[PDB]
Amino acid sequence: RLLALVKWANNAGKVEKCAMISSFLDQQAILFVDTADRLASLARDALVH
Amino acid sequence: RKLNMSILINFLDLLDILIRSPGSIKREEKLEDLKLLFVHVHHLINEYRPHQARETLRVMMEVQKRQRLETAERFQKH
Repeated sequence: RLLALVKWANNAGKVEKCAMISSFLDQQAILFVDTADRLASLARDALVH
Repeated sequence: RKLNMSILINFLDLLDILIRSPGSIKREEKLEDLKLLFVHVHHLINEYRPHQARETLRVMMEVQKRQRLETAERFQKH
């Protein structure tokens, strides 16, 4: 187990890059839907008033 | 006529300002800006209704005179 840990210790870069790339898309994903939701919310309520 | 192009151009500018800058704050001001524009069109359009309302009033005064004359002439004929 220690040998596997110390072998992966130098192989911690690509996994971090993949994780941050996935998070960026995920973080971005909340943003596009939120903008869409705001547009949807405005049509439903702002237009009526 | 001017407002229509501006909302449309902004819609098109909001489409690609997401790619030009996703993390920028200005996107939500553009939505708000869009919301402000939406507040304006309805506000400006509502200007016409009071004038429109006044026009409805004139026919009522006008139609009765068109009706009263007929009754008097009909009565005279009878």
